[PDB]
Amino acid sequence: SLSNSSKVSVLISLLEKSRDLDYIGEAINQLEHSLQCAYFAQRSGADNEMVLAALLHDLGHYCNDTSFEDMGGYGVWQHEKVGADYLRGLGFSERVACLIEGHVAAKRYLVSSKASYLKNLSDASRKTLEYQGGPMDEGERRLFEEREDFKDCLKIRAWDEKGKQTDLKVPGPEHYRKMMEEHLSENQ
Ligand SMILES: [Fe+3]
Ligand SMILES: [Fe+3]
Repeated sequence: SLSNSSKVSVLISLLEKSRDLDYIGEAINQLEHSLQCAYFAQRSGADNEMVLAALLHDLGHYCNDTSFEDMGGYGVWQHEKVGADYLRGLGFSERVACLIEGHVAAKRYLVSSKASYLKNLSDASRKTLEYQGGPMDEGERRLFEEREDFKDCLKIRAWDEKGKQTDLKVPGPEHYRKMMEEHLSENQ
């Protein structure tokens, strides 16, 4: 496969492309959203795996045919699975992939824990919830609470909902190049 450096160049290219996707309407695009999330993680003192999970959590959304092929999304569709599986294939840690794959479940948990959380959801997050099994029931919450990455998943999703700031200067994707290169190296 590609070197770690070039795998990261590919990821940065995919991140830059995601600027073309709306996130909070046209006002906040997906790249801006992802960069804010990475920043919240970083400046909260989170570890590199958390920062990378935050940066990359939405990479799996369908952007165009070529990028979706690059990531292998066809037949899978769910962005949390598409992104997590792509990163696993590149050699990211299981921890990073699980934080990403879990961010839909995290929303279902939060809504069930505090109905008021529903009010924090974007139009899209509110409607996708209808097709993700709705809020978790008690038994589902128990299982989720058992996960070794339970609280970390909740943090990722709290940052996710927060990643809609209109006037926030945060570093771009290149800022995280070394962090991604080091992660790939550590995980060989
Ligand atoms: Fe998402
Ligand atoms: Fe998100």
